[PDB]
Amino acid sequence: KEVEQNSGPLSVPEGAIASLNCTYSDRGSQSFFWYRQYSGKSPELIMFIYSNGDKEDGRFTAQLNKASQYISLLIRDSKLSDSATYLCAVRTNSGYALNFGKGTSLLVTPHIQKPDPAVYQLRDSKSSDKSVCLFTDFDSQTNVSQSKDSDVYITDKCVLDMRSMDFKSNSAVAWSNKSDFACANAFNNSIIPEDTFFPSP
Amino acid sequence: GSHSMRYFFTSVSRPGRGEPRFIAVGYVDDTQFVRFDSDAASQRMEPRAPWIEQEGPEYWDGETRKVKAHSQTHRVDLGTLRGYYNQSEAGSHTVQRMYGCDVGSDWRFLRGYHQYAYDGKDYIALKEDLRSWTAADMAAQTTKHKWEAAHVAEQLRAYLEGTCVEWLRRYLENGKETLQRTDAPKTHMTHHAVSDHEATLRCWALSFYPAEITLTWQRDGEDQTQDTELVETRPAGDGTFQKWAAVVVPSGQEQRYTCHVQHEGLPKPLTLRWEP
Amino acid sequence: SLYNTVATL
Amino acid sequence: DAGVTQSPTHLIKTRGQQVTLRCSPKQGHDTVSWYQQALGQGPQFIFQYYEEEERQRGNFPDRFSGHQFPNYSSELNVNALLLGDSALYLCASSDTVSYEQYFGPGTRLTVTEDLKNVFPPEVAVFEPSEAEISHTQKATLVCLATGFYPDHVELSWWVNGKEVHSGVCTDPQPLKEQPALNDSRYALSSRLRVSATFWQDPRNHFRCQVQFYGLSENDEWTQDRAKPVTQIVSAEAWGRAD
Amino acid sequence: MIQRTPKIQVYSRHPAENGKSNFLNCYVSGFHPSDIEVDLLKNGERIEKVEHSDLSFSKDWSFYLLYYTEFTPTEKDEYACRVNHVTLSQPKIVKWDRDM
Repeated sequence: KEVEQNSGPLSVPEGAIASLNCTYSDRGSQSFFWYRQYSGKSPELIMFIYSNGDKEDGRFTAQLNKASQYISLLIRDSKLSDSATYLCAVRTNSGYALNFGKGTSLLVTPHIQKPDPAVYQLRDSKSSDKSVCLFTDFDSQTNVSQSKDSDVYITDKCVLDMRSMDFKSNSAVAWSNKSDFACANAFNNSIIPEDTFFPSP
Repeated sequence: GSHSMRYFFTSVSRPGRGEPRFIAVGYVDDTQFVRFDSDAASQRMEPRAPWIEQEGPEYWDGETRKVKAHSQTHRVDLGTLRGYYNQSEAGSHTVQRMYGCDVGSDWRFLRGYHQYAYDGKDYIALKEDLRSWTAADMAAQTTKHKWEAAHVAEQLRAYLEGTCVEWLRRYLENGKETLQRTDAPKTHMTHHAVSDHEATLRCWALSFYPAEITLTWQRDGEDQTQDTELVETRPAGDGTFQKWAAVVVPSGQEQRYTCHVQHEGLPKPLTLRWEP
Repeated sequence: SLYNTVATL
Repeated sequence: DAGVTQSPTHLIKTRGQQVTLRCSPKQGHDTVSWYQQALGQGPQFIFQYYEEEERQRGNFPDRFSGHQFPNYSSELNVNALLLGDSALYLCASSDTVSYEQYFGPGTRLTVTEDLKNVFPPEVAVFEPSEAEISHTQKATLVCLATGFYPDHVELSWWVNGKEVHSGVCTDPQPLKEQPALNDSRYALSSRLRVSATFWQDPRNHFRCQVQFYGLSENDEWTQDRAKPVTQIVSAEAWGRAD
Repeated sequence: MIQRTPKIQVYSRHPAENGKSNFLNCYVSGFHPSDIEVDLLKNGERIEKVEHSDLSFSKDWSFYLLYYTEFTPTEKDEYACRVNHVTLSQPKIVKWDRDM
């Protein structure tokens, strides 16, 4: 509540300018920092700004305005590795402590060149019974609902980048144990593309 | 007219006998409003003006925190310089630090300053644009190099241009009765004969604020500079000031000599002759 | 008031 | 001559217990600040130490206390642990020239009603369908870590004994196995994708490994199942021919 | 180590009148280093209730202090200011003259 950010998510397509704001209220705020936090990790300082105005650094630009009490951060030419939580932070002239925002979260939506939406069935190394359903190669305009029956787990979407082939790919995973479950009948709470490929189990 | 906020710090090492004597004082114009002294029992920034007492314990925790950081800074600086100059722990050395703001007639930013000395001698300071450092010494330019990489100047410039002005403006409004007061010099003039054939005329200026004043002697139209004995302006103890200026003259020619008194708190400049 | 981030040598 | 360091990386405690986290600044830095970060939220300042004394306090309560030593390392002690003290406790180191603050990894504290609640993951690997390989000339393995508590796991993939990063993506966050419960157990998936031809060479060996952070040796264990200590749990496949 | 010797002035806050209460100031300035010893004397005996200002300094880095005391001037009493510093090879007395 001393320094304020919307949580997001904020979505930006790959290659396009991302923009994040942050506002603060103490007029004696003198020093400003942006930090970046990857899932599971600590914050990393990406830019400090000590003077009113604009500061460019590679792909990153901060804009500070103390009359109006905001700092913007723009990110040019967005990459998939920019997906992260961006934390805004101020040090006041009172002291040496940082006051941090809630953090705004950025997802960079990757672009699929040729969508080939499909649901495949995958079996266990060890036993037969254990079985999983992988919805893959769909395009970035598709959400994936969690189902509403506690026997049937469905992951959120996740994007992998094969850097050798230069290929990108969305995927979600679905599993239950219960007998009354198959890959045609997982992902039914989702809007699956009409053309999605369901090859025999 | 114009106004200033200046802070002054002095650390002085002691051979054994503990840690350095640290003394910090803050002014607005010619009026002290805070102090810290490391040998005082309080261990806190202390008010020294009526109008700063209006601030609460969060302002004071804050000054105490930051003035303690200034004293700790000077302690490691001392130790670092003793190394760069190749000097003993036996010795007793001094660092001094001065910084602040000026504003114009409207309370708007005019100038910022930041200067540091070791023993009595300039060590490193901000240039007037505030983006770069004068360092004449060989040790001083190693300090320059570390502070350029770490953006030390840019951070200072934010305080001096920004929050230093913001706070001077607060203290001026808060303290308006004492700090935007101008006090007229009560002037008088003495005459005791030095010799037969010659006499001292002494021109006095008492009970004035601020301390800026000009006292010159004229003879007919011309000015005595080679011949005037000034003294440095001095505090009365009550927060006003005193100065005099003196000239020796041929006896019987006192009517030829006039004392020109120029000060902010007088409608027009005064001129006194020696009334018989 | 008094600068926070005063730097060492 | 290294960066900021903290230990332990992970911790598990019951309500009312006490805890003492360690942190040491980057060589050349001598100020440490401690912050608390709840999930999805911003770091909250607890306090900062300089020259072995406490330089500034945040707005936390008495049961949070700290020390810094001669070598500049610091301890954060918390007692009367509360469930809501679960957090990333971060340490940040700073010099006194520039005053920029650089964060450590953190100590990740979970405070739970009871230790009986703690479980390691079961890990399984699923092998690509032949349908995906004929349709796209690509091969996706999925790894499933399941029924673990708490949500502090690292999941990596290893191909012929070397960790790999390209073709991986792991879920950002686990999911709850029954969401209704405060103490629910978790699941998490990761996919590794490789070319058909790479998967089809049967001399390539594929491992999904899950580092799980559990109980220390200090803690009590009555139960029949193996004490869920810190451990690695793995599953694997080899490639299969055309 | 740059050594500088002080400039002592001795004077009253208000114009001195015999029998009226006042303050006697001793103002030492222009000196370095800061270890200075300063006494106000009444007929060569040190005065006891002597206060002084916080140490501070001018543009050229040299120090100044104000030393002051409550007193009543009467013809017969002679007041003065005694100062020792490292630059002066013996303490230095400056007598209070009613018109300097």
